[PDB]
Amino acid sequence: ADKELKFLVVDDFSTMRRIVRNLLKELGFNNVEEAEDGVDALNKLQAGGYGFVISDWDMPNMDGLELLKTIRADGAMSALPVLMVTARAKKENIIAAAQAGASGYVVKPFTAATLEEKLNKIFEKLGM
Ligand code: BEF
Ligand SMILES: [Mn+2]
Repeated sequence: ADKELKFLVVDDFSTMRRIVRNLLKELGFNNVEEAEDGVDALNKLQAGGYGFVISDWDMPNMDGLELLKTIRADGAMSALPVLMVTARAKKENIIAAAQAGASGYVVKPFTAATLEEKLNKIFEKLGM
């Protein structure tokens, strides 16, 4: 049943969505959907059933910081985990995402090992 947790993987670079979804599959999570920007992601989220978001930052139409802030401000999903996975590596970028409620932060390019470590840190708090 834990492995039924529903992920939304958001990035305008489809190669990154593949990498993240495939790591999830190796960890036993197959209930995974994708979105290419924050608008498409928010539309999927508002439809219900999600339990974890993994999101890029720079994307057209709505970026990942805007998405994160929207999620955190929406009482229907305000505690949804949101893992930032972004090429933006400056301390001030990390601080901004953190202050906005990010559950974790991974810099691209990444190893699957790093990504797993960050996911586990959050799972640990989900009691998984
Ligand atoms: F475009 Be992302 F923030 F790497
Ligand atoms: Mn991007």
